[PDB]
Amino acid sequence: DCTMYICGDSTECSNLLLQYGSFCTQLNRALTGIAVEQDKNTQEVFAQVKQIY
Amino acid sequence: PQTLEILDITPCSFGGVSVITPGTNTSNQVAVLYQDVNCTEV
Ligand SMILES: *[C@@H]1O[C@H](CO)[C@@H](O)[C@H](O)[C@H]1NC(C)=O
Ligand SMILES: *[C@@H]1O[C@H](CO)[C@@H](O)[C@H](O)[C@H]1NC(C)=O
Ligand SMILES: *[C@@H]1O[C@H](CO)[C@@H](O)[C@H](O)[C@H]1NC(C)=O
Repeated sequence: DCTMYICGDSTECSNLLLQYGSFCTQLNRALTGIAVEQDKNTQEVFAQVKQIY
Repeated sequence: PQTLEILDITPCSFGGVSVITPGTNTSNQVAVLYQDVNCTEV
């Protein structure tokens, strides 16, 4: 959480961070892209077959 | 400073929150996954 990590529990700081805009969103877009592919990495390795033998 | 005691300051605003939803074109109903918590705050 890039609003929480930068400005802890602070309204005055969080209002200043919102002037920086998409920075907080683009970091999580890359971390989510990792979180999605890490479940995809596990999906590609351990499940190659539809049937559980 | 008045009576002598040691108070830990624990930050508020704790635990992850996720949004489980179908596309807004489908429905506006959402499920909210609260990580790191039991069912209490809501
Ligand atoms: C200050 O307040 C504390 C309680 O918070 C009390 O124990 C202490 O005696 C007070 N000191 C004076 C002299 O006001
Ligand atoms: C919303 O769903 C309808 C019905 O399936 C579809 O015709 C339309 O293209 C969708 N619009 C958007 C913005 O996804
Ligand atoms: C929540 O607490 C109950 C006991 O009150 C426990 O059985 C349950 O597993 C807990 N759930 C979580 C959040 O792990």
